[PDB]
Amino acid sequence: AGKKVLIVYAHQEPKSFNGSLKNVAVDELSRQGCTVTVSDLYAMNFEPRATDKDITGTLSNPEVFNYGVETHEAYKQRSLASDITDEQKKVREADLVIFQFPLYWFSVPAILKGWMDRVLCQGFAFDIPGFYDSGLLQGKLALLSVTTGGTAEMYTKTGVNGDSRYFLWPLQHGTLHFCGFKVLAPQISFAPEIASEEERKGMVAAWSQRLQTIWKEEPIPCTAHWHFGQ
Amino acid sequence: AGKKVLIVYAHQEPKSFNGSLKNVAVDELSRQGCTVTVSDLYAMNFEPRATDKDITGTLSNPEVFNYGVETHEAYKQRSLASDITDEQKKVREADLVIFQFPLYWFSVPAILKGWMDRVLCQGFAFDIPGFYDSGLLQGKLALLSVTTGGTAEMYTKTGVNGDSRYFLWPLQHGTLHFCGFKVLAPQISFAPEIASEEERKGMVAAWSQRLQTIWKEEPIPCTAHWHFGQ
Ligand SMILES: Cc1cc2nc3c(=O)[nH]c(=O)nc-3n(C[C@H](O)[C@H](O)[C@H](O)COP(=O)(O)OP(=O)(O)OC[C@H]3O[C@@H](n4cnc5c(N)ncnc54)[C@H](O)[C@@H]3O)c2cc1C
Ligand SMILES: Cc1cc2nc3c(=O)[nH]c(=O)nc-3n(C[C@H](O)[C@H](O)[C@H](O)COP(=O)(O)OP(=O)(O)OC[C@H]3O[C@@H](n4cnc5c(N)ncnc54)[C@H](O)[C@@H]3O)c2cc1C
Ligand SMILES: CC[n+]1c(-c2ccccc2)c2cc(N)ccc2c2ccc(N)cc21
Ligand SMILES: CC[n+]1c(-c2ccccc2)c2cc(N)ccc2c2ccc(N)cc21
Ligand SMILES: CC[n+]1c(-c2ccccc2)c2cc(N)ccc2c2ccc(N)cc21
Ligand SMILES: [Zn+2]
Ligand SMILES: [Zn+2]
Repeated sequence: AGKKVLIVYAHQEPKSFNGSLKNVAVDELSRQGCTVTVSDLYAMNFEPRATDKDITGTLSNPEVFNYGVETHEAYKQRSLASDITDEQKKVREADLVIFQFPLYWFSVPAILKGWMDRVLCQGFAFDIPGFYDSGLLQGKLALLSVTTGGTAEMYTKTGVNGDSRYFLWPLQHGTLHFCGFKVLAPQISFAPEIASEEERKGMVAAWSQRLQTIWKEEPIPCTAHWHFGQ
Repeated sequence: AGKKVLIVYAHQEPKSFNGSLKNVAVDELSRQGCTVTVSDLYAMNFEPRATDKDITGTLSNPEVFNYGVETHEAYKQRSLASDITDEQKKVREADLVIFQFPLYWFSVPAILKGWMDRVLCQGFAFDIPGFYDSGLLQGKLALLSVTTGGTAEMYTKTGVNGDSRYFLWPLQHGTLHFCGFKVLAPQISFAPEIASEEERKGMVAAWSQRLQTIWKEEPIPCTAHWHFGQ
């Protein structure tokens, strides 16, 4: 025991299906004795834009602004904006980061994309060297808990949306694996708006039940083969 | 042959490599006699967050906020925030929409993701039914012009990032095709930061060169096969 969890949560409405999945996670992980922290991005009015306001004081090359370089240097010189370093501290302390969001355009809502863009800066999340298996958050687990509009059927290899694994690639491989996370299998709650009450409650219960043994889980092999292969 | 082009541009720095690609696109399309509009998202401080501020009228369900439902209804009633309908006018009038951006976590920067989330609402960009080949922006072309940190070699089937086409899927298929766009082949300018000044000039010149004959190109088959192979 002694585990710390950060839930990064991206829904506008507390009473939403996403809201419920977030609350079940808080309740169940809290019941287990885990340390639990929630970043409620919409409630925090979290800034999604990557701008020169993210660096306090003097820039490293004020003639030509390169956000990635400047935030690298700012991390090294401890001059990042405080909303960013507040989140970095939650991530640093976490053993597990759960992302709770509705799927927006086969990806995360923009407010959560901005969290990924602004929080996972060079020197904090990865470096040269130290990416993919050697990324700087190695030792930590990440989990995507996604809800969709489209049905499970639509999310098959030959269905109109293709396999759900296809849209996970930029998130699980390009982002989280790159930064060194080992990736737990995603939690995909398909089409709750279309689903009946019974089906919805079933999906909530599947999540709660998964959470009972989350610390027993093996990570997926975050590979092209897993995402695209037979 | 009287074509209208919208460039949706997501970089903070006019002197950046993205800025140059944006500017040569303006130069070359303007030279051709095309009508050209640029949505400079950072300069406009474009709002990326999907919030209830995006609806100014009476909500369909004020007790439980569902962004997608409320913006659909707001679109029909014409009570969307005006920054959204301003962009929708640009899209409505465009024959070709070029997206110019650096790759952030195998995707678009959050400020551009916010543009996609907020501008492409139900009723404007698609209906149910009325999506993929039946999407409401049918007849229009779209083109992703992407710059990367990683090398072309890293973005191959056997490289650590997997093939470049893999990360295009959520954008080309899940977003643009869903809304009815036909998709022109992507322009990917690999690893300019790492490249020599001469390799950089060459990549800019190649884009400019391609643009001379852009109106003669056919779209890709925006399918799982095109993105992922057999
Ligand atoms: C801009 C945008 C882009 C999108 N792009 C995509 C896309 O690319 N692909 C895709 O598939 N979808 C897409 N969607 C749809 C989106 O993913 C879904 O609308 C979203 O996942 C629904 O999740 P929710 O939490 O908002 O559902 P909700 O509407 O909040 O929940 C569904 C119902 O469940 C009820 N409920 C809440 N809690 C419980 C509970 N504890 N037990 C039982 N019932 C409960 C709620 O009251 C609600 O009535 C997009 C939507 C938007 C707005
Ligand atoms: C949050 C974040 C996430 C990222 N995630 C990824 C990822 O998942 N995968 C990945 O591969 N990369 C990733 N990157 C890297 C990113 O894609 C690159 O940093 C970006 O593409 C570089 O493009 P730029 O326009 O900013 O380059 P610049 O720094 O602006 O360009 C490089 C050089 O070109 C020069 N230049 C400008 N105009 C010209 C011209 N006309 N001729 C010649 N030289 C010129 C500039 O002066 C500069 O010196 C990420 C970066 C950030 C910040
Ligand atoms: C701009 C630095 N830089 C590069 C990068 C660009 C060119 C060469 C080496 C690394 C980068 C490359 C990849 N693949 C993924 C993420 C990042 C990144 C992420 C955040 C940041 N703050 C700077 C970042
Ligand atoms: C919430 C409506 N809704 C749904 C949707 C959700 C559930 C059932 C049917 C459609 C949707 C589904 C997919 N695949 C892709 C985009 C959207 C979307 C996009 C914008 C918006 N403003 C509402 C949207
Ligand atoms: C291995 C690719 N790669 C990266 C790199 C780019 C993005 C992410 C990780 C590494 C690189 C990054 C920096 N800063 C400087 C030089 C190089 C480089 C130099 C030569 C080469 N042959 C590959 C190179
Ligand atoms: Zn991986
Ligand atoms: Zn497609």
